[PDB]
Amino acid sequence: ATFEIVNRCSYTVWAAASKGDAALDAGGRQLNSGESWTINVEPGTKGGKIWARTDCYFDDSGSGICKTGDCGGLLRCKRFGRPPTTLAEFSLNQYGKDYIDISNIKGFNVPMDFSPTTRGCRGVRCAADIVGQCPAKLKAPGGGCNDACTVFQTSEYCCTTGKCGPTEYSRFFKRLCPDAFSYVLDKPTTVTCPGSSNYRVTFCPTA
Repeated sequence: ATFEIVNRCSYTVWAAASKGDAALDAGGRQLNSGESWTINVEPGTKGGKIWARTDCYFDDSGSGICKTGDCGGLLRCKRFGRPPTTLAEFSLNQYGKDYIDISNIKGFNVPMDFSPTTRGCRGVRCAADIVGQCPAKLKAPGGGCNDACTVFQTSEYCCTTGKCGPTEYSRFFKRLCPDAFSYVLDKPTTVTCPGSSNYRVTFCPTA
């Protein structure tokens, strides 16, 4: 499957793509404002994620740091990124269908649209100014808006027991972005697409 990753933000981002135990495609790349990078994701990929990283430095070997979404200091991510990270999430070719969503469960750094480029389903979007509106206790000093699990490490926020409800913090994310997961047991906002659809992830779709 192809995923065109487009940076419409006015700032550089370092796109990342992983299924947690491996890179997807090259795993990461710099995208200056306006640039597009198309990756190939193997059919059947389960639990894949795409995200943006901000304020990165990498040396000539691809090692460094980012302020949001850092994946073990690598340009080419093999693992998931450090919160806060707005997440484009997908599982492909699952009994004949693809499943896509956006999640704020690991916080928010960059606004995103995640849409099919082929027929048969809608896209999802979380493009509100969550960083600007972020509750004071969730603001990440390194940049972005942390989820409450990251900040407070409680069973209720982290849904450790499979028993949690919505919270004042989850409701903030849900108010700003109804179409994204705000906590682990949120009413799902997953979209079912035809198996083997192709996609576009756009950072800063509205500015």
